[PDB]
Amino acid sequence: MYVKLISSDGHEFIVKREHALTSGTIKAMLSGPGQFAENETNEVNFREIPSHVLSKVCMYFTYKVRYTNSSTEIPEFPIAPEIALELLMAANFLDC
Amino acid sequence: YTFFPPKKSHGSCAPPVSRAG
Amino acid sequence: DVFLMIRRHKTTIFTDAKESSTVFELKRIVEGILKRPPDEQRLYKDDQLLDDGKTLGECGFTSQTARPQAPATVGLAFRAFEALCIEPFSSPPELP
Amino acid sequence: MEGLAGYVYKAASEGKVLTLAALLLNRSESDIRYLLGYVSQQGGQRSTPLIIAARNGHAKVVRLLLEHYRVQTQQTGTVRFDGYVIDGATALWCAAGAGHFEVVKLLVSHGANVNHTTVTNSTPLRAACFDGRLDIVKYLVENNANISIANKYDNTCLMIAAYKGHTDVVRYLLEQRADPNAKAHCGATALHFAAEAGHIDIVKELIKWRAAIVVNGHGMTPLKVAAESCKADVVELLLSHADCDRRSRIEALELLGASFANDRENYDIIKTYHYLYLAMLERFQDGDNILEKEVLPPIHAYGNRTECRNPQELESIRQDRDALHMEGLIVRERILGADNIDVSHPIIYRGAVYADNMEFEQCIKLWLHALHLRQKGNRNTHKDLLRFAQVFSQMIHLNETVKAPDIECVLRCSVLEIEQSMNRVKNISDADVHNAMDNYECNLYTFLYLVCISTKTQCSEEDQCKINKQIYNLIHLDPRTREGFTLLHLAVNSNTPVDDFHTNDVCSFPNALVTKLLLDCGAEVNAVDNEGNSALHIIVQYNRPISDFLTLHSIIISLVEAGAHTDMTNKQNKTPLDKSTTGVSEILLKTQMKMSLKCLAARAVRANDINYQDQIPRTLEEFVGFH
Amino acid sequence: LMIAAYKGHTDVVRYLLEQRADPNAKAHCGATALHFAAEAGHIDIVKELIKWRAAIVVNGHGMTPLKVAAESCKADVVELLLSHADCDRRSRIEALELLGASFANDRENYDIIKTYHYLYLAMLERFQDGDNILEKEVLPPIHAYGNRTECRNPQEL
Repeated sequence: MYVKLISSDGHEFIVKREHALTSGTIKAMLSGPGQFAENETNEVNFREIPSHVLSKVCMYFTYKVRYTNSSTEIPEFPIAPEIALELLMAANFLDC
Repeated sequence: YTFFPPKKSHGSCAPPVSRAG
Repeated sequence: DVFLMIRRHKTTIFTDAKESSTVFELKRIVEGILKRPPDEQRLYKDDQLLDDGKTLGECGFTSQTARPQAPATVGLAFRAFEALCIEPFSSPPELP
Repeated sequence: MEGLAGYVYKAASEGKVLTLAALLLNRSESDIRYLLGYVSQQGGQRSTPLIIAARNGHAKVVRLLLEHYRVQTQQTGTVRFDGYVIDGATALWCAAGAGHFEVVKLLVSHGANVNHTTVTNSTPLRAACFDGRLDIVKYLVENNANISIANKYDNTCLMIAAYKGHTDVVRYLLEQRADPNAKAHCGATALHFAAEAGHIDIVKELIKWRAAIVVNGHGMTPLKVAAESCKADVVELLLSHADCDRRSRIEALELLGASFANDRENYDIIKTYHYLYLAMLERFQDGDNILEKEVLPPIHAYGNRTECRNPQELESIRQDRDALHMEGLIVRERILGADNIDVSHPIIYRGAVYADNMEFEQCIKLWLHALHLRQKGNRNTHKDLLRFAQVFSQMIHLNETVKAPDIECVLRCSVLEIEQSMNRVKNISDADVHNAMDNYECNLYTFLYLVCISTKTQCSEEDQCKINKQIYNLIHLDPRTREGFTLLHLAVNSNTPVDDFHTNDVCSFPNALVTKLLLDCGAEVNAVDNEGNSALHIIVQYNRPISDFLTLHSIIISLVEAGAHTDMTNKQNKTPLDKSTTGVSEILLKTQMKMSLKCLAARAVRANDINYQDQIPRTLEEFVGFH
Repeated sequence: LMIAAYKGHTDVVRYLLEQRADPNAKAHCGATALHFAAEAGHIDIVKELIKWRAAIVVNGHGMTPLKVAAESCKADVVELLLSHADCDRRSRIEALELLGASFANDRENYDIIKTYHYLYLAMLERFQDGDNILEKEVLPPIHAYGNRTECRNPQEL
C-alpha cells in the first residue's frame, strides 16, 4: 500500500504507492522479483543518489498527484540552484 | 417547401437594407 | 486537501489531510502505517506539543502554509517521550 | 572615393563633357585612375561609367576621355540586363551590344579589345551579332578578329545570327567563307537554330553555303527540327535539298502535322489533317516497295488508338478533333522517341486545353505520361508537378473525384524528383545554388499541395497505405528549406506560400489534415530549424486562433500526441508558452501540457546558468539543450 | 456608409471613410455602421472602419457589434473585434460562447464540431486563472430545451 524509498544515507521516504507509480523505473523496481505481496514495506534501494533529491522526488510525486488536472494554473515548483543538476539526473534515472 | 424556416433573412431584414434602406 | 509531511530522525511520510477534518484522522493513518498506538505517538510540530483530535487549523498549519510543494515538517515523538531528534538530510554540494 | 565614383558615373551618364572634366581633375593621379578604372554598383549591378556612356550613345564624352586620359576598355563589366546580368565582359562588348557604331570605332581606335574573352569567352562579335548591326560586324572583322571563336557549348556567331532575325549579319558571316559545319555541345550545326524561328531567308542562305545535314545529340535532323517548329516554309525549302530520300520526307511531313496538331501559336487542325493525308498518300503512292508505318505498342495515356496505317481510318476521323490530336501525339512520340526535350510540350498544351474544357481524366493521363517521360529524361519537372497540384486542386474545388492510384503515382514520381533535386543541390555548390534551392522549395511546396489534395480525396485502404508509404519514404530523407524548415514545419507554418491558381481555394496552410498525415507517417516532430523553432514553436505564432480554431486545435493535439516537447527552447531561449503571442494558443498549449520532473529540472538548470558540461549523461545534454 | 458596410463593395465604403465621413453614425435601430459590416462577414470593411476608429457602442437591442458578429456565425470579424485591445475578459467569454451557440443551430453555418471546440475554448479560457474562478450564472432549466442546465464544468462539456 505504501512504498518505502531509501537513499544513500539510509533515510526512509515512505510515500503512497499511487504517488510513486508515476515514475517508470520505480514501477520497474517494485515489479520483478520485488513484489513483496504483504503490503507492509514495498522497499526499494537507491545506492547512488543522496537524500535531498529523494525528498524533492517525493514532493514532486505529491505535487503530480495533487496538480495533474486542477485547472490550468500549475503552481511554481521550488528548485534550489544548488540541488539543480542533481534532481535532473535523478529524474532521468527515475524516468519521472 | 418542407419545414425549413426562411427567417434567417428576416433576422437580417430588421436592419434597414433595401434600395433605400 | 492540505498536504502534510511527518518526519522521524530517519523516515519520512507524505500524507494528505482534508480541510474539513481533524487531527484524529491523521493520527489514525500514521498509527496504521507505523503500528504504534496513538498515545505513544506525539506530534511535536515546530518544537511544540499538539492535542489529539480537536482542530487541524489551530495546530499551526493551513492549506497555504503546508503546500504540496513543501509540506511542513512534523516531528514524531515516541515514549522511552523522545525529543525532536530529527536528523537533517545531507547538504547539497556547492556550486561549481 | 565611392561618392566621387558615383559623381563621375552621373557626370558620364548624362553625356556632359565639362561636368565630368571638372569632376575628373584638380586631384592626384591614383584617384583619377581609380575613377576611370572601376565599376559603379547601380541598381544591384556594377557598371563602368563608360558602359553607361556607350549605352546612351554618348560618343563625344568618351572620345574626349580617350583624348585627355589613357582609360582602357578592358574593364570587367556585365553583358546586358536582358535576364543575363553576368559580369566578365569588357566595355567594348557592351559598346557593340548597345548598337552604337561610333563608340565602338573610337574604342577600337584607342586600345582595341575585339578579342576579349570573358568567363563564357564571348567576343564583342557575339554582342554585335546579337545587336544585328552590319557595320559594326564589318568593322570588327576588319579589325583582325577571329570569327571562329566557340564557347563552352560552341556558341558560334553564325548560330546566334541564324537564331535571330538578322539575315544580313549571318550572310556577311558566311560571305567570309566561314565553316557551316560547326559542331555544338548538343550537335546542332547551326541549322537547328536557323530552322527554329522560321527564318526562310537565313535558311536559304545557309543552304546556299551547303551547311549539310547531320543528326544532333537528341537524335533529330535539322529537317525534323524544322518540322518541330511549326514552320512549313523551312520544311519545304529543306525538302528540296536533293539529299532527303523517301524515309526522311513522309516522316518530316508527319512531324510537321503532329506539331501543328498541338501547339499554342500554330494550331490548325485542318492543316494537320491535310499534312497527315499528304504523308499517307506519299506512303501509299506506288504499291511497290511500300514504306509501311511502324506500329508501336498501344499506350493507355493516348486513349487506345493504334496509329493510322491506312488512309481510310485517317479519313474517318476528319471531323473528330480529339482523335486527330491523339494521332498527332502518337506519331510525334513514334518519330521523336522518348528522349526529345520538347516531346511533352504539345502534351502539356493539350492537357491545359483539356483542363480549360473541363476534360480532366484524359488530361491527368496525358500529364502523367509527360511526367514519366520527363523523369526518364531527368529534367527539372517542378513546373510539371506545380501543374499537377493546380489541376488536382481545381478538380477538388469543382467537387470532382480524383483517382487515388493517379495520386499515388504522381506522389511517387514527385518523391523521386525531390530525391534527384536533393542530389543536384548537394552537387551544386555555387554555380546555380539559388535556382536549385528555389526549385527545391518549389518541389517541397508542390508535395505539400499534393498531400493536402490527397487528404481531401476518398481513397482505398491499399491506396491510402501506398500514399502513406510514399510520404514515409520522403520524410525519411529529411528535406529542409533555406531556414531549416522541415516538411512538418512547412505544413505547420502560416507563411508557407500558396500558388495563385486553384491551390488557394483548396490548399490552405497551416492544414490540420496534412500535419496529422505527416505525423501518422512518422515525421520527426521534434526537428528544429536553423532558428531553433520546432513545429510547436511555429504553430503558436499563428495569428488567427479563432477563424480556424478547428485547424489549430487539431494540429496542437496531433503535435502533442505525436510527442512534441511543450517546453523546448529555440535559439533565442523562448518557450512556446512565452512565444505564444496569442491567448487561445497559450491556453490550448497549457491544457495539453504534460508536465514532467525532467522538464522542470532542466528549465531550472538553464535559468540559473549552471555549467552542465561534463556533469550529465550525453543524451541528457541535448535535453538541457532544448529544455 | 451603413449600406456600403452591409454590401460587399469595400471600395465604396473605403472611399467614403477616406472622404472624412462620420464613424459614429447612429441609425434608427442603433446600429452604428459596424453591425452592417459585421452581419455579412465582410472582414475587410470592419478592418477599414477600425482603421478609421469607428468605435464600439451598444445598439438598441442590447448588443455590441461583436455580439452581432458572433450571432451571424462570422468568426473572423469576431476575432478582429476581440483584437481591438479594449474588450476585457467577460466580453471574450460571452463572445466565444455566443459564437459556439450560433454555430450550433443555423442554416448556412452548421458544424457541431465547431460548436464543441468553441465552447471548449470558452470553458478553458473561463477556467484559466484557477483562483478567482468565473462561475457561469445559469438561468433555471427550461422544459423546452430538455432539462439541461448548461455546462458549468469542462468535464460535463
